[PDB]
Amino acid sequence: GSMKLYDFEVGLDQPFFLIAGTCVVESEQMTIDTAGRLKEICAKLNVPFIYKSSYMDEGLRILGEVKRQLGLPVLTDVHSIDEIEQVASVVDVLQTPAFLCRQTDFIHACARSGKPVNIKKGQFLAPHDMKNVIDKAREAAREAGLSEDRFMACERGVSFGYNNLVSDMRSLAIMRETSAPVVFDATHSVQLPGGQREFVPVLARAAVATGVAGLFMETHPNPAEAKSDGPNAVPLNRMGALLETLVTLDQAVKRHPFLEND
Amino acid sequence: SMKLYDFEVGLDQPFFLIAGTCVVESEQMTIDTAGRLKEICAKLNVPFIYKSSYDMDEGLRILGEVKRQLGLPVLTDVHSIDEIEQVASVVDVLQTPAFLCRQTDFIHACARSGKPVNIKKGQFLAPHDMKNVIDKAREAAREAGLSEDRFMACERGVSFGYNNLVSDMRSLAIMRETSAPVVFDATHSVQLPGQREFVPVLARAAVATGVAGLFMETHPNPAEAKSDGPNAVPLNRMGALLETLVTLDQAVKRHPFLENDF
Amino acid sequence: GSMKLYDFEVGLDQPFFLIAGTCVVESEQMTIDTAGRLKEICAKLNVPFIYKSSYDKMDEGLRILGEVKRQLGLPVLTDVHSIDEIEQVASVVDVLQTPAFLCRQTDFIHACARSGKPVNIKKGQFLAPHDMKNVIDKAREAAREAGLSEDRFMACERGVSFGYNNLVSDMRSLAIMRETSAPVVFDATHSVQLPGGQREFVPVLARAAVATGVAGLFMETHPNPAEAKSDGPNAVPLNRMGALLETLVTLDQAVKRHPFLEND
Amino acid sequence: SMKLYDFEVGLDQPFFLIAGTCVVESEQMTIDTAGRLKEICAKLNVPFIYKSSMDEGLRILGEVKRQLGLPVLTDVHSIDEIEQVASVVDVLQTPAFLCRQTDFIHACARSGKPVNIKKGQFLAPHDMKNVIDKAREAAREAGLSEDRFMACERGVSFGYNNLVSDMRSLAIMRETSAPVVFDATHSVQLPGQREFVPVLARAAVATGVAGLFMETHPNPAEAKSDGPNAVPLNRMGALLETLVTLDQAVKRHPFLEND
Repeated sequence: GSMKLYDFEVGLDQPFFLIAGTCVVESEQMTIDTAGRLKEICAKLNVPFIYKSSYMDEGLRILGEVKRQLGLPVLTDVHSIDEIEQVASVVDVLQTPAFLCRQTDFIHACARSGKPVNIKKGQFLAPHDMKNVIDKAREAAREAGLSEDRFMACERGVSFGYNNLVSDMRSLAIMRETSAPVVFDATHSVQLPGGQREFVPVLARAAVATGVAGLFMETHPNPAEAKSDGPNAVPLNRMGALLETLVTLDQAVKRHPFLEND
Repeated sequence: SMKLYDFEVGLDQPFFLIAGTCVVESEQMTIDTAGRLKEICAKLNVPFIYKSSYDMDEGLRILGEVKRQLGLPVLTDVHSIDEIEQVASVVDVLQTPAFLCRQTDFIHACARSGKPVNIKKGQFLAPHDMKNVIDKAREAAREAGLSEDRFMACERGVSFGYNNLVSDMRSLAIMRETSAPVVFDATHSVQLPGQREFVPVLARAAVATGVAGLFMETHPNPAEAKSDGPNAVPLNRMGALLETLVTLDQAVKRHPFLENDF
Repeated sequence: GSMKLYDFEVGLDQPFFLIAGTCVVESEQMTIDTAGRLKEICAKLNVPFIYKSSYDKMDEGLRILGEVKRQLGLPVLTDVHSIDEIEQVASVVDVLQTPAFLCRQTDFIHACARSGKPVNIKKGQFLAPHDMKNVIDKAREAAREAGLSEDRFMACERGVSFGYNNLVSDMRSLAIMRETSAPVVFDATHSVQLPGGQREFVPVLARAAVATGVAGLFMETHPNPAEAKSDGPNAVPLNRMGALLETLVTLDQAVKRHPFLEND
Repeated sequence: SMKLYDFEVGLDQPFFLIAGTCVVESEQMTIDTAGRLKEICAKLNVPFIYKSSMDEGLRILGEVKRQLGLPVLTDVHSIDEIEQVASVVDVLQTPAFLCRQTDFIHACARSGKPVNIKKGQFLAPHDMKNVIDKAREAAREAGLSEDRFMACERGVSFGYNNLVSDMRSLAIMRETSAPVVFDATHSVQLPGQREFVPVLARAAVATGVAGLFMETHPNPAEAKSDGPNAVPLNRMGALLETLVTLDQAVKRHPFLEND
């Protein structure tokens, strides 16, 4: 399942794309500044790039400005059914909170919004459960007269005892049965339910070698203020270096079929 | 940056492979399969340690023939203090069952054996718990007049509910604090306390995370290697898998790991 | 921690109350019969009883619940799944109950909190026990903001994720959630769930939970035990409810006769 | 069901208590504390096995056994200790991590003494049947009776640095046809939790078990909430009175789950 997203193609058989945004809220002008830096970093490496909003009316307006000034596709989380219409009018991709993955009214209202949807897998789900979630979203899309190839399955961690998430790299393989692009959320997969930014690169490298369609990471736009006890965000001035590694990994594992298929 | 016979191993070296079979074969076939593995690894310049399929006196004789005929370093599991002399008198590297990782009498008998030891992390340990295991093992070696840089720390999964292990890639980075080479066991990490499909998945993830070494079992009879069989890569696919893994390992070791700078 | 719940008071210092409903939908007439049978089973043992709707997984379901109330006088609880359902179920039901996975969906929980009805708030299987305090405190602020009293919430244990497709019931949670200052309810039916087939553990966990010390207990019952197999819903056969409840009464009395030692 | 020292133990019997101290005492105060536990348990008719808090430890355990006429239990840690330990004690106990180390479990099996086999924190409850079935094969091949083993729940790993007590395990392990023992002190321990010992004890006894292990703190003056996972000695009577009431309640009639 390799689908169209904005003006590029995404999927397990395509070069990985990045979703990134900031771990702090900036002024309008600085939000554009940071988005522009990310655009340039990704452009030089040829990594397809979707900008994610740092946060409602005002947040959406600024996202609209990012889209218009920088020609970027943008993505935001939607939190309730009542928000969908307003958000989907502005953004190119909706993203659902993990804990709502089985709130069928909500997921289906997103599915019929007219925009593609990055569906986060609840931390209480087994990887096989995503197939049901995607199948029912597709049925909602069909019934609204919309194409079915408009969903991604997003791994964000599974509950591991109390106050911890583990990233089971097996999930990234299993969710290929959804026939939907698999997206790895590196920032939320390290979060204790900040202080874990050291594991963002670790998990990103592991996930990209596992084989995914896309990756989400938050970035810290003020490396001067970016500390190990802060958000689980990669400093902006190190993003280039990490992406170069991830491109090499992505190319390596997609040069030939994954053995586990073969 | 540990010396291990003919080569050096470590996070700062190319990864080494420990591999042996998921089935016991006749003596002649055992030598045959060890030979094939030696050549596969030779063509790719992957340092190779052979693991015994017998882990009794008969199995040690056959392992003796493997070493004499092929010159391979040999690794074996040992299960009790008595097996150490019986074995450490024939093999080059000892390996300890994960469930015995805090059985200090046994781990310290291995530490004083005169052979290097790959010490498996218990499925009930947290990654930070390995430092104390290695530190006490090094103490034992020192008290016996042996050098301290003779231990590896081996990740083999952590318990995840009932009848399931999960491979937390964070552990591979955390155990770097042991100043011991970290080894990833891909075959036992997938096991349900029928999962061969996850062996290449976890090997790629672990190699991209950054390890000193990797353990995988191989199936020597690919005509009879099935999905519901052992958690083993068919011998005829090992070369292709190792080529992927070499590419990933070289890629992540080209520069310092980003997480070091956090 | 005590709380008025219509005709009775509930709390760690009161006799436990039961929430029970069927695990299958029955005809209108068997629905009424079954509700009367449960009423009687509980009446004979003096177990305060709240009837749970079988129709909550519409207007018909609500009509029938209306007949249950009008005919039998039972207080009625229902799961609600969206903000819209709150107003829809208002004329019939007495107690709202929230899906576990919505425990942090603030718009939804605060709508429940403002409904005018008390609410049994299920703890998500992704939460740790200490997390429930903030959930309850948020619900109370919403209640306050709407001119409603704050002593109208209960905290319901329904298990926590344990690897894949498995829930474990950490009895420590039932003690820890006392810090919410709200009655703690144990859901013995969804706590055995394998995210049916686990009905053998419903009495096990109900006994354990009541001996741990709770305000309330939710169990489903099966009205047609002869159809009720080991592979079916996680429900106590209706003809065994009396015997189980007599055991649970005895446990509840034993553990509340004196202070809980963990409080010393 | 089976005979243990002087008495019958099992799901169809009044629960027995295994208890020992959370701190090593002097010989005389070890004796006094075992004495006080003995009296507490006798007043309530609770069958009581004392667990030791190597030569010297076994010497003192032998004095407890003899002077107070108590059965005694201790952990064995290697095959090499078995013969020395079994000549002194009435019940062997195996560390949970060793539950699959079959040469070691089977040596305990042939020892001639009964064995309380701890379920490792890495095992699923169904896994104990194979462990116990093999122990029994080892007993039989040695000419000993097969009804000399107990399955002991001590927690299962729950993420990192935490154990959870799945009360389902206590019912599932009934399939072993061996008495199930609940370890309330080790089931709370983080791989400062004494407040959960009474919680888990009440829960396990209501679930239905043959036996219960708890540590007690013999110096309640020094016994703190940040201290061991141990019930102060002066509160054991009150706790045991509650537990007996629960044990009688759930054993009065068959367990509903037995359908």
